[PDB]
Amino acid sequence: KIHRRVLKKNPLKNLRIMLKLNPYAKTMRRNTILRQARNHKLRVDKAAAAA
Amino acid sequence: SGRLWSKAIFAGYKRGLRNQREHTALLKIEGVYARDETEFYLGKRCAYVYKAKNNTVTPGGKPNKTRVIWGKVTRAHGNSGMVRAKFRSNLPAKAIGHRIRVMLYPSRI
Amino acid sequence: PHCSRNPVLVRGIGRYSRSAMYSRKAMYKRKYSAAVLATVTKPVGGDKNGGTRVVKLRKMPRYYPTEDVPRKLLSHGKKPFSQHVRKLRASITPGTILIILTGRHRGKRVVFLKQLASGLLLVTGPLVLNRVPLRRTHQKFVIATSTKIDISNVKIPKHLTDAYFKKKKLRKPRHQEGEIFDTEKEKYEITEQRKIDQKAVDSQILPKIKAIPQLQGYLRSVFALTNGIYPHKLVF
Amino acid sequence: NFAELKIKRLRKKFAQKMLRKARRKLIYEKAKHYHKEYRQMYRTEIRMARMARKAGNFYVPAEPKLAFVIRIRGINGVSPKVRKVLQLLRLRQIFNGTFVKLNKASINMLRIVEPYIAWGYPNLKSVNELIYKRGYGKINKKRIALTDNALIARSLGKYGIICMEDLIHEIYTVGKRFKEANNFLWPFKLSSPRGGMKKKTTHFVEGGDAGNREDQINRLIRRMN
Amino acid sequence: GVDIRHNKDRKVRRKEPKSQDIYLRLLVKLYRFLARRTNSTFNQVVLKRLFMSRTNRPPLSLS
Amino acid sequence: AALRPLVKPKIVKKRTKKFIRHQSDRYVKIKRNWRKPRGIDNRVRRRFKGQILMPNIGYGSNKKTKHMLPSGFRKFLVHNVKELEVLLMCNKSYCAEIAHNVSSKNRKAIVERAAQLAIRVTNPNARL
Amino acid sequence: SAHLQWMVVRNCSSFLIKRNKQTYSTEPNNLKARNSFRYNGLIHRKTVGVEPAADGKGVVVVIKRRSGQRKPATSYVRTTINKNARATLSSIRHMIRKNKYRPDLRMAAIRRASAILRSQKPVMV
RNA sequence: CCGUCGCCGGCAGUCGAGAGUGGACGGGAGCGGCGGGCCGGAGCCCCGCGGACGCUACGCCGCGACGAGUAGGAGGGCCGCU
RNA sequence: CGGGCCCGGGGGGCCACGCGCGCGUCCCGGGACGGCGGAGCGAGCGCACGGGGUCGGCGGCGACGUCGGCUACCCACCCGAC
Ligand SMILES: [Mg+2]
Ligand SMILES: [Mg+2]
Ligand SMILES: [Mg+2]
Ligand SMILES: [Mg+2]
Ligand SMILES: [Mg+2]
Ligand SMILES: [Mg+2]
Repeated sequence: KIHRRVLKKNPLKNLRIMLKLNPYAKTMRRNTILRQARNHKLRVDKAAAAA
Repeated sequence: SGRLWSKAIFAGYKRGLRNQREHTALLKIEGVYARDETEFYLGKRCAYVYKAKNNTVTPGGKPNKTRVIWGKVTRAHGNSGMVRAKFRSNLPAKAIGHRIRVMLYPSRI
Repeated sequence: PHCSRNPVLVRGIGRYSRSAMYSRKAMYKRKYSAAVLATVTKPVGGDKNGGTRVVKLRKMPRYYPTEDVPRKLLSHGKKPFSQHVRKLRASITPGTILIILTGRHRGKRVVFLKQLASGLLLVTGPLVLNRVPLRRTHQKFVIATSTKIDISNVKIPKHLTDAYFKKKKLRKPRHQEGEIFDTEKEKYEITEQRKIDQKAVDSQILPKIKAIPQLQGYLRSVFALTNGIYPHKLVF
Repeated sequence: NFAELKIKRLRKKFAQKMLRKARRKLIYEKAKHYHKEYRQMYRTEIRMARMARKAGNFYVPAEPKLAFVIRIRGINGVSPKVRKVLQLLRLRQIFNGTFVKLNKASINMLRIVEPYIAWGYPNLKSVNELIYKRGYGKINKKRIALTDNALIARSLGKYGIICMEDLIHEIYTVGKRFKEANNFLWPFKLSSPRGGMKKKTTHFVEGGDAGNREDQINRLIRRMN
Repeated sequence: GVDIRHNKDRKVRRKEPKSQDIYLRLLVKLYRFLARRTNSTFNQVVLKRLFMSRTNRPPLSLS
Repeated sequence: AALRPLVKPKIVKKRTKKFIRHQSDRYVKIKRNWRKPRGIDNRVRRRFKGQILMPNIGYGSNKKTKHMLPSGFRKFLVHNVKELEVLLMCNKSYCAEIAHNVSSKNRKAIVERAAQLAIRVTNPNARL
Repeated sequence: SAHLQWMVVRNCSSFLIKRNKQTYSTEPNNLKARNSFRYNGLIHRKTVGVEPAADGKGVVVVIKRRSGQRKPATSYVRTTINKNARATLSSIRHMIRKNKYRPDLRMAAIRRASAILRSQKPVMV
């Protein structure tokens, strides 16, 4: 079987290359996307109260 | 009717002091003299239109004797206007200080 | 068949996690334990040609070439052009005025209709204003201005696919040597179907151009650069 | 004969899938554990500093122990004692970072190379981004891109490092098998620093680059890899 | 540029017999196959001794 | 209508000019074909800027387009008809070439044999 | 032996043509005409060759006997197939695949025999 | 992309039937999942008779690092002359 | 917003938690937790940030004037060059 050269892809930019090396990176990512949308919705409630 | 391209000067090639790299040209577009003012032009098609002796074919007409070398504006060069441009074949040095058209094709507006 | 039951946060990441989606699918109770034609027979042409013929379709080739080319590896992307996702520039909403930059109708001011399936923009100039008929035009050869006409409550006919506007071909059935010059088919003629779809759309776009003042003369002029204006300083 | 040889073939492909999903769950939970352990470390430095400011006292942190050296000066006209030290750090070419373990043996030979290297104390983001973007391995003296965890696990696996996340924890929390993990990495190949060097030939604390900029080396790594 | 030395890169070593003896070249093909497809290090010793010069391969007496 | 090669890659030459010998312009006694400049002060040998380039191994062409004619084929030189049939099974990657010595009577027979044997001939108009 | 004879005729042979960066070979029972150990019509205990017929109709399939390896007057048995193009190929395919007679020269015998029939078709201008 | 060096790298498995991180049996005792009338068990390919290329083994294929040079050394020359 | 798989006992979020019997430990007959026990494989669809590019996308032009190709052909300019 010929093993040719695998093109090195950037896991810092390519998501499924990151998940092949770190499967936990998906769980951090869904926790930080949801946490940033929960804090952002919580700061447009402070702005929509003092107005 | 109307001009419909923006007029630019071929200044020179991308160069050091004692070396020049003829594959990249340097253009001065009239009207823009700051690097923040040049983001409009960064993908735009550009042409060097000139005339020669023999007739060549014209796409969309009878054989003229105008010929075109096509290029693209790729990046900015410096702090005052001055984009640099990559042409399909390198510009002849006869063109230095003549007109290069900048075209408004591919648009982002 | 149900929907996906797992909304997307961003592309390639679902919202609900792995064990959370075990229980939204009720997989705790929904689990499972364990478990041509190539030849035909074709009848006799007898008598005493006895027995039917077994004949295969897909016969074996009469001529192999001298050499062949090895087949490719596999790619995991790389869809055909019919399956590309179409993008539309955010400046362009249905009803905007476009400045055509490229064709025979350079400089014209046309009004943007529906976007077609292959990404091309179905545009009309009102033919009574600037002689651009219902055409396609390309997205990146077009400047979107900021002027808008409400094309809501305007009925575009649904037989206006990409196949409606695609050019026609004839040449060249049964002709092998060039002596007989043929001055036919290089003239394009407007069909009656093409000519009344224009009238169906101009009939209901024009009352909204005559609504706002002096948009007509704007849509009759052509765009140009003069000794003043530079396009990075213009506002479109 | 023939039907029994499918069923022995389909059951050995079944054990390999069960073994594969067990190993994916191990490296998942090892990385969830390391995420907790980095919060343990990062929050503790804040709490130890706050409880000293309450009592009117000072908290001196631990003297750091992971450094990241970078050769900044090229290979022309280098004195021989300096030239031998740079090839013990595996800095054979310009812009060729590596991790070193700080102790008195390694600090006194980083002082020999003061004007050739720039170094300091990297943080967790810098050791993540160098391993993922630019980490290659020395696998029977070849330089192999770390595109899969089986490359790490076939070499460092007898030390407990079986995925790229374990390797990052072994470098950053300078563990008992730091030596084998660091030597597994082919030394890094960084580009030219984007935005300039600000006078390469002189020391950092007098306006240049050489020597120990201490945690500002992280600001250099971002614009260099 | 890198700071390495190149004078010992090419390591001097036989990798075929220098003779054109066709019976010797023919059992080099046998033992080169046996050295590849086998874990035996006997065949890897016998292969390289077939490569050697006559003076690196002396006569063994019967006694 | 000509015979087509098997595949036709884009042939990229790393250099299209020849390597002329240093100072072959200044003399008739110096021919243009290359000799390596062995001389203690030679500015070609020492590779100054703006001088004649010296041939080296980095200019070597991609070795799947090497010796390829500009129409996809590779050249094989033939003398008579019976050594034309070694190209019978090299049909779509090698083309025959009748050598210069072959007379007018005999290179008729090479041309029509190769036409009925699907072999492209590079000079099939040579005594006509 | 086929290997021992090959070490003689590998570089020194009257059938061997070495011209510009390529080598050919002109011995009779050689498919592909390449100088190779697998394709060599003289050294193996069993060979296959295909040639055009006496006149320009058909192909002559010649195979090699088991028995008389040192008897060149009777070592080869020659068969003329003059079928259509499709069934002369399934004939050569059966002479190699069904007898297991040297079944590595199989498709090289089909590429040659198909190309030797296309040579016999009447040329059109 | 070209070359060199290294991997004492790979390819004689042209094995479309080759297939093993051990296999067989052969009785002693048993399970599940199969055919229920609680009794019982091998498919040796084929409706297709068929399935690219290769391996001048001094060949072919892969992977990684590397490339200044006088004097001088050494190799290759399908460079040339009689 | 310390640690103890956020020790444990009682009274909205998250989980890469999810067969039964049989033993184990623990907790309050009941549980929870097991890395423990002698017994064979789920199947089919899709989608893809996944072992290096494709289109199942398109247009124009053409024999006595144009198309492409050319270098030890000539000339021109820029840069380099004793
Ligand atoms: Mg004009
Ligand atoms: Mg210096
Ligand atoms: Mg050297
Ligand atoms: Mg000197
Ligand atoms: Mg050298
Ligand atoms: Mg010398």
